[PDB]
Amino acid sequence: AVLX
Amino acid sequence: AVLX
Amino acid sequence: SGFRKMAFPSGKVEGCMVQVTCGTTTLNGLWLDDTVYCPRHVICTAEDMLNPNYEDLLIRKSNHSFLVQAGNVQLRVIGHSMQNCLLRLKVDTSNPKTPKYKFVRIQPGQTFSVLACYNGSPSGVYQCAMRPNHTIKGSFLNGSCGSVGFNIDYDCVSFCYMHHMELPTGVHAGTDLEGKFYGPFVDRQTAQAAGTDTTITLNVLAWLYAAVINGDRWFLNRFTTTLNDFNLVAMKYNYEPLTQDHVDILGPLSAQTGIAVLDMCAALKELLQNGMNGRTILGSTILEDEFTPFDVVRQCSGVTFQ
Amino acid sequence: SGFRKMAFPSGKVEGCMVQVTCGTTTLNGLWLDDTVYCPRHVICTAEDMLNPNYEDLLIRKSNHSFLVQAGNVQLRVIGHSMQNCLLRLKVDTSNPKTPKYKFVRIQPGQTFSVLACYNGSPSGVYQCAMRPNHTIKGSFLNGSCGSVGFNIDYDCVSFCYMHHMELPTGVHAGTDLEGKFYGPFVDRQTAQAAGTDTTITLNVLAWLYAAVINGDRWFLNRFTTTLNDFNLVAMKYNYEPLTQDHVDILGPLSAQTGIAVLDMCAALKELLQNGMNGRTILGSTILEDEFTPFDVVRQCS
Repeated sequence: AVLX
Repeated sequence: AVLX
Repeated sequence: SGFRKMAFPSGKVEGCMVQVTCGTTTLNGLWLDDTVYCPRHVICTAEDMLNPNYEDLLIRKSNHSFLVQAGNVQLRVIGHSMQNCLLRLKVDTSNPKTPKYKFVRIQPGQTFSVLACYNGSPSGVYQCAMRPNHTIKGSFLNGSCGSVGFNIDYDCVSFCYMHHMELPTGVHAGTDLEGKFYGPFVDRQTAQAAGTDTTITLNVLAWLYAAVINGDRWFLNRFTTTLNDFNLVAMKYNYEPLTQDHVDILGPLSAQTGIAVLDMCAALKELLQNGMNGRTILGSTILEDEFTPFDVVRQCSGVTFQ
Repeated sequence: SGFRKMAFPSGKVEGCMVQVTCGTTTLNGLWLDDTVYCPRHVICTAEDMLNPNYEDLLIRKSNHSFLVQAGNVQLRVIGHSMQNCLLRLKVDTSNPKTPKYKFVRIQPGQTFSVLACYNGSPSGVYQCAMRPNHTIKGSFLNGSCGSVGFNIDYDCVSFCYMHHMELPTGVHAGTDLEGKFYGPFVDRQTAQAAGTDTTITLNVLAWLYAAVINGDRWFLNRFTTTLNDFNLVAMKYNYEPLTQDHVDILGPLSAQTGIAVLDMCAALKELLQNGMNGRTILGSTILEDEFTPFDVVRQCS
């Protein structure tokens, strides 16, 4: 997961 | 042609 | 004529977007009255994000450590608290551009507009749908977090989405404006992934009514079907099972066209089993699933917003 | 990531929208400072519309025959005059929400956002492109005239389009903000029809670059082509001939992706010869030509  |  | 997917006019929401910064981290916030809402993951850095104690990190944070930028003006934060996955910063100025609004948790399959932002500055707006699998096939780059999704009904802005993250497959996950996620996702950098997704039958049907409304009706037939039989075909093709409740939601469109949902299911069943051959629908080669029953009304009726 | 047909935030345009009535005819108008722009045919009854003489219709009007409204509120028209196919009405008060702006004539193939409006009220916003035959494939209902197309470069609005009419095929024609029509159409109801249209080759390649940047790569291949051999094929499939200028433009996207432009052309060549074989690109099962190279770069960075 990537926290944009 | 229908001038809208 | 012509039929396009349209976003709502974004002005009312544009005047709520600000920029929120904590050390190295900048993202967007939503400014309504004297409160700014943003993803609580703003209080994080490179490593942190993996697994952090938000309750704990937040406790070190002071108000002065939040830099809140609206235009050229720093808003002075005078309070902060956490609410599920959101941070609520209280500011000394009530946003003079605050529209009439409400917070809504929308259901899967439903649509809304997205105002994409970076550094507090809107870049674009598009229309999308909450997928059956609780993600949105959006378009976000880095810095987009805190960007929001919404609907409008007259003068009232209905906030329903805030961006938090991108998943392995390049799709997107976020919260309602209460900080509760859509789907089972969590705001940390772990190994979560979208479940398999399906096609939104309700919307395909709405879209077929829309075609018919605009005089596109070659695909109709003199036959009908059971709810059950339709589901046996739909589900072969990866369609959400249709329910009686979905049938009723199409009621208005079925009434307007005088075509029974089950009569239209029959038509849709044939589209799936045979394809379109050579033709198009609303000038499209594929069956569109991102128009809800209400979008079709709104649009085929020239509905505007004060 | 992801890739969407994306429009510009429309707020700056929203606060310029007004209503303009002359008799029983109401349409939209664009209000900047002390002036309101709208299609000059607000003055025509549909009756006049088969063969209108606009000098004759205009000379017979007073400033006070124009009912201009900002929402519920009338603006006193203190001046009128005609510019090509536009009406420019002076009003007694300035629009304070007026943004930094300019008037621009765009080239076919380019894109812009349209803020569809009825009776001066924003309804929806959508991104679209100027077809090569100068029509727009739009979603305009009866009364959308006066709605505008625009782009936004920073804080500055570049207005490039105002809506005037629907054609027999169901596409739409209009003018720049100086009233000059896009294409060979006129504000009158005769049997004009849209010329032959082509696919915007330059945009298709950009879109393929977008798919590539986004982890889609199945359509790529080992071959390459010359400009000429590409055009010899593409033109059978109804595509705009591609020029070196167009190649150059694709420069930055070639560098980013590391796929050489002519190579991407070879890819497109096969796609045209062999369809997509069920497969999809950025979700689509057809080749989208409504993204300029510049759009791709802003959305994909």
